[PDB]
Amino acid sequence: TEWKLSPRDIVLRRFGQHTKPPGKAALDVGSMRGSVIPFGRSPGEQLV
Amino acid sequence: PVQKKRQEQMLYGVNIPETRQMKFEEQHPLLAGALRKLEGQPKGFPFWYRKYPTRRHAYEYRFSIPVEMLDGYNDDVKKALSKGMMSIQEKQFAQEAMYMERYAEHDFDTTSPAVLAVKRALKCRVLRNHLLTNPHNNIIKTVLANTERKLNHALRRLRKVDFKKYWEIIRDHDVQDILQPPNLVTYRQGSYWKYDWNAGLAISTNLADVMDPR
Amino acid sequence: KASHIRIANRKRVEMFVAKRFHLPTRLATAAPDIAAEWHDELNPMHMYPAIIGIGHVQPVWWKCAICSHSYQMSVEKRVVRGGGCPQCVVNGKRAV
Amino acid sequence: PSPEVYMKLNYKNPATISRFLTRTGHMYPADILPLNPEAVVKLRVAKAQAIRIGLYPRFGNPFWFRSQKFRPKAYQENYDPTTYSTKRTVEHFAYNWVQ
Amino acid sequence: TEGTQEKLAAAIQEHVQDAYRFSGPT
Amino acid sequence: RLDPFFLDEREETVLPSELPNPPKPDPSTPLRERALKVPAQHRGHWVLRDPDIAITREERRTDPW
Amino acid sequence: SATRWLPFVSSDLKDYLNRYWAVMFTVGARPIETGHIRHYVSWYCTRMKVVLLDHHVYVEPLRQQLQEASRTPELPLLFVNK
Amino acid sequence: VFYSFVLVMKPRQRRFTSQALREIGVAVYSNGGLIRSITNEGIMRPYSRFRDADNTPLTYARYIILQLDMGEEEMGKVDKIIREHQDVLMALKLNNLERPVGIRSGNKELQAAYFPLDTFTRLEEEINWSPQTSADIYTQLEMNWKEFSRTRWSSFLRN
Amino acid sequence: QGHRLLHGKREREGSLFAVANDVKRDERLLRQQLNALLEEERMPTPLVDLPGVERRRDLPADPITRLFFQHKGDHALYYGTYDKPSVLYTPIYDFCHRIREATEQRKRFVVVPSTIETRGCARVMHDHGLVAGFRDFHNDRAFAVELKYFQGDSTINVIEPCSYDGRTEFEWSPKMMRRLLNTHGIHNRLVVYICRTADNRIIDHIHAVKENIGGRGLMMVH
Amino acid sequence: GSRRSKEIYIVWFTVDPGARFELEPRLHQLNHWVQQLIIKRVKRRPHIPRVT
Amino acid sequence: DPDRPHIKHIYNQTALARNLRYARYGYFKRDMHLLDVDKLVRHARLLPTPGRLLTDFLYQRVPLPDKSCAALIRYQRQQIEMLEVWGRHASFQCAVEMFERMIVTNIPPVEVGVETHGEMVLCAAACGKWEEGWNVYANRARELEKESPESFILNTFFFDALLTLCVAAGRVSEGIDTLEEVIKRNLRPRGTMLNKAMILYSILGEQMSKHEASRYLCEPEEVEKMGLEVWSLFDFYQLPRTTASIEAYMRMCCAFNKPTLVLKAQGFADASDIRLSIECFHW
RNA sequence: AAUUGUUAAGUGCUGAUUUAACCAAUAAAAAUAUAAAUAAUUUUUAUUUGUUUUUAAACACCAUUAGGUAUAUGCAAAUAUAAAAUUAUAGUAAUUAUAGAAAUUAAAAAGCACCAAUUUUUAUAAUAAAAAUAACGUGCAGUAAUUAAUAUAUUUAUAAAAAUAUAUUUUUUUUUUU
Ligand SMILES: [Zn+2]
Repeated sequence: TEWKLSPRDIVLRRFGQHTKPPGKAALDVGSMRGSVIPFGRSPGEQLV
Repeated sequence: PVQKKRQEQMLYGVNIPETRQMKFEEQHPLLAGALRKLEGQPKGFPFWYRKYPTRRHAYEYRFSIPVEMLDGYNDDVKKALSKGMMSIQEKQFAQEAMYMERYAEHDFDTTSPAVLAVKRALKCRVLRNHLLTNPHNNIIKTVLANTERKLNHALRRLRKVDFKKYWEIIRDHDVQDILQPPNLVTYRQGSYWKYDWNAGLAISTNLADVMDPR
Repeated sequence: KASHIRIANRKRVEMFVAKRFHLPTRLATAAPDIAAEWHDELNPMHMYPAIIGIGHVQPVWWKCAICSHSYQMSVEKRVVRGGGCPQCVVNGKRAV
Repeated sequence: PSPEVYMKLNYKNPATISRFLTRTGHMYPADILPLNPEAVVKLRVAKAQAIRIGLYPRFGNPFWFRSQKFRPKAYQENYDPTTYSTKRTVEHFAYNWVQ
Repeated sequence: TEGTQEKLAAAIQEHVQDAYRFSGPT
Repeated sequence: RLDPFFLDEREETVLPSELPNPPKPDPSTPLRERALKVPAQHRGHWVLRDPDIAITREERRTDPW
Repeated sequence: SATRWLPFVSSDLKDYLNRYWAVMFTVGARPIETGHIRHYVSWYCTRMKVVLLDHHVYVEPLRQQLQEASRTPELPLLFVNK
Repeated sequence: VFYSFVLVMKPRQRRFTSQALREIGVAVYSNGGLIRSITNEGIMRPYSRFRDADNTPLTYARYIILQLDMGEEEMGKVDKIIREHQDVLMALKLNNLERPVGIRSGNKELQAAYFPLDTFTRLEEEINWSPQTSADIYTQLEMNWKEFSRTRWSSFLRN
Repeated sequence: QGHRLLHGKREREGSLFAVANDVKRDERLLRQQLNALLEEERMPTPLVDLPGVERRRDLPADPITRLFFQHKGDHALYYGTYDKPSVLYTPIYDFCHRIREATEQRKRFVVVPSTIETRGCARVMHDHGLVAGFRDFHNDRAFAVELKYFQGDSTINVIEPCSYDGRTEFEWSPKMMRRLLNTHGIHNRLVVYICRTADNRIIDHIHAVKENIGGRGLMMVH
Repeated sequence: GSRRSKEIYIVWFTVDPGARFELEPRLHQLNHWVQQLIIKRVKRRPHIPRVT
Repeated sequence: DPDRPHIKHIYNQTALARNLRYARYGYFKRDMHLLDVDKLVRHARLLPTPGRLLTDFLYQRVPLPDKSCAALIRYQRQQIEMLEVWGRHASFQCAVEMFERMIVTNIPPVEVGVETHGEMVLCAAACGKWEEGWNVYANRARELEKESPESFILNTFFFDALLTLCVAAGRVSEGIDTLEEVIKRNLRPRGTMLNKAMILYSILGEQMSKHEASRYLCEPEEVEKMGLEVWSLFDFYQLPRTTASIEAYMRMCCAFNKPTLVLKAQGFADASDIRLSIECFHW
């Protein structure tokens, strides 16, 4: 029929095209300040 | 429900069970059932049923009614079921079925990459046409931003798994730069072409049919 | 949301563009002497000077007031550009 | 549901709209008048469509006393539930003077 | 093409205010 | 002179409290001094739109109607 | 939470007894006898479901079934533990 | 029915209302549409007095039911013609005819379980029932009522 | 003649995609019912409710276990009644979390999602006596763990995955396995540490030291 | 009202006293409605009062 | 400048120098007296309805020239282009309402010139309204030209809009008359004007072929004499050949049943530089 | 269950009644779950503030009876929803009754002047040694048995204060209960 899509309006995000960011999915190395051990530091912790 | 709506769009009698009574008919018998029982013109068995296994095969008339079903009715019933009386959803399904006639593998096929790419592109066209007349709809902005990324994914896998249909879709609809890297800094490090390795598409093109691999 | 008003209780327009454009540029309010020459028979019944603006570019029927003559002229040509009866201008040059 | 109520929950039935509204024409609370969930959607559009063309007033209820089943008698001021189980089948065989 | 001189005046005034930021308080 | 519609109704509605022929004052008669010009939609009754029973600004702070 | 809120209604007396602990079926024309049972039940901190038979959609089924459980045609009627 | 309108019109002379309905039908037919039905309901006294273009409260009004099958852009054209008419005081657009009310906003599982041909093929009087309409009237049409109703007045003629 | 390339595990397993436009729709129930429609009662013989293997070479080498399996050609697929449970990061993480939350509530069966490294950890826990049994173990999607209780409290006390955050995995050397066998200066056959070898065999920390191997550590349980 | 608006006392009477017992119980069915009217319509409320 | 930038990659996605949010409409609402509405329609984000754009322009009281009215009706026309075929009437009603607002406002200073009438004719061509574009707007532009010369002169854009309307409406003789009026006005036409003229001659040749298969000028042998000379007008002024020119010429020669001219044009396309445009292989 | 509707709907701004609102657009749709960031650099539904002048009739507010001010629609800018990372605080005295508050009360309410981490100014054919200012938190601001609190924004020198515009919370059981 017709496709009147323009990729300039898609890339430059005309009409306010909003992509929701993921929830705390950054996963960078500089912010981590803890030593990673297998099973964690305290593996089996029981709340009494 | 969002899958049952598309199932009602595609298949003919998925709503009707073996007991021949709908979920809306069993609770509202006076509104769904027929009010008059006329002894007149029984149509009999459809011998033309092989031409229409799915509702994408008959988009000439309303409600996916074939041409053979309207034989003895007058011109007013045929005009009321014509192309001019179709709804927006019926016209968009006719536009979907126009490409489903062209790019499907079999008659009950809806998940081919050439079919899924043109479905995502028609959806992006519908959402852009809604955002043109009503730019203050904030949900349609997010739905368009997600549908354009899904269209990019579908076209980027269609480029690798079937290049001829992808090139035909690119040439026919005047969208040549629909697969472009957004940012130079990410393109400079090969992250735009890492999509082909990370999605499992690096060895997809047959080398004997394109170039000479010697 | 948006609020609306109905011009002559029929024409739903938005309230902001009505106070700027739609209300003061109607035919029956801004040009009452021109709207008095409106033809009531040959014009459609859903078209009347209470809702038709000044710059209606499509030609409508006009019943002349000096002579008994009906003619077709545009509403913007009658008000903005300046229009009259074709029989009156052919009688004006005939007399003087 | 009954076959006659959802077919008549429209703009052209002023009594069926009024039998689910209060005396001033507004809505009852949900604990007093529980309804089918589609019946409220039918009622709220039927009242607005009947008000819009003038088949129903914007304020009031012109069929309210037609809808109340528990009616007090003419010589009583309140309704008493003990009159429901009267079941008077003319056991003393009263003949009217016009008969 | 006619409204570029006032835009240039606004841009040079903005650059002058950015240079005024060297002065600090008052 | 303009705006007759702004102080009047879109469609003439008759309340059940004023039946029949609801008592409407003449619009040529002015209201009281320092009175409130309320539209014909948000009025409780047409007797409250009488010029002697037109509520003023200092009566608005004490009485609702 | 997982389901949208909906008012409970039933044409049978047995569904009211199996759902609530204390059910009372009143009329709007009898406010004194209703409010006395409201004072007694709330004094013992018991959850109670009051069903006003005025403006109900199943008045004639419920007025028949209340005549079978209680032989007197007097409202309100208290129903605790079926 | 595809579209229905309840035209509230000013009680003018017969020629003016006839010309108004004729222009409405001409605007329907010229845009490639079909008139299913048009019925006059007489002059009734509404609960609200509508105002005309010259702000006169009208005590009486004429109601006309108009059932049409038109395309949606052409239906928008005809609706803009009808709503700007000088005699039409008010007109609601019945757009809930193919799908019944309460399916879209009601139960989500009962959304694609309806049949649009059940409601599209019947008239507007069979969707929105009048108070005089009932199911026994519909069952009387198929029961050969002519041979049965000939004895209904055999007891009242002697009294 | 050019043929279309099969891309993904859904096209390579030959999915029908009966639901319109949805590629991620579950398919096992409809395919199981169509495969039950495919079989017929041959008269001069049908299949049993025991699990089946698609090839005769896929029968188990144990003669007692081979009594519980039979050879079905294409009806050996789509076996099972339980589906994939939902509502984490890793199937080992979910497998530890569901057992830990169901041993506190004193339940009899826990429906855990069946992967390759999950049912092997379950088999190792069943060997050491931490699990009383299983239900629907041949299901490749989810299986039920029948828990073990003794005198009121649960047998499984602490069950923790190796990826404690759910993201970072670890590769254990045989030196790590010898550390896990002799931890805190004692000989540890009490706390069971389970790993997965390069040969895709799920092996506890004792048999890993016995043949001097390591692996990717999955979880601990005692 | 009290000095910190912990309780409110609305004082009422009837024209005919014999109708008072017709207006006595129903008016006591409006205490939560009066409390919701105070929560909705009235701002700067020192306490949400008990209606008497 | 968004059309002639002195830097590559105008926008960026950095953390601190991020500037995509500052390119939207509203930051250019600070200076609407100095604003260029052509670049505003082309280069801006989150633009409103062009009726609301005209409301904001007339609300700020800025003296709109013909270029501003042309840009606003060009924005409305692009909205007409992007929509579906069955939803073109309401946007054209928006276009005629914006044109009425541009006529009758008269304070701030707003004048309708030949480019605004050409944009309205292009709007009617996109909607497919022959009786609204030709009879109303083209006649009004011709009346405004013959009423006040030396300030309202029909340029090539207005006649290109008229030829687009004659192509989209199927009217053949009116397009040839407008091209003859272009020629008689001693001004050179555009290449797209000759492409539209060759398309109209192709339509006329196909209609003559259908009329002779079924059984102005009933002599077809002269029509090629009027057709191929349109190809001669490309080498007349300067008029370099483009892709759509080759498409329209091959369509016109296929409508005239002359395959040797098509085989000559497919070699002439490979001569200088013409992309060979797979519909050219269809012809 | 929500958002938007001008060219589509309802519309006196649907929330006065009412846990339920016609129609139109929007619920799912690449590989991979182990894969070592497979993702984007966008928007504002809420609050103020601007944008125009017989160009809101009204309603409300500050000068006291009359002026202006805004307020709702059309656009627009700023701020904000939402945890975590980073730094510091451990204890405060309150609550009312159609007056035995002769009662119950640590479940942490907080860190214009005063106190020298610092900062400001200058030399016109001569080119740095003179002056001033600490950083931060209180600050007598009360009572009438006075006085709901918290958060954001704006205006007034009672500024440690007071006023205006919204939102949220506080009810002690005789109203509601999927
Ligand atoms: Zn004349």
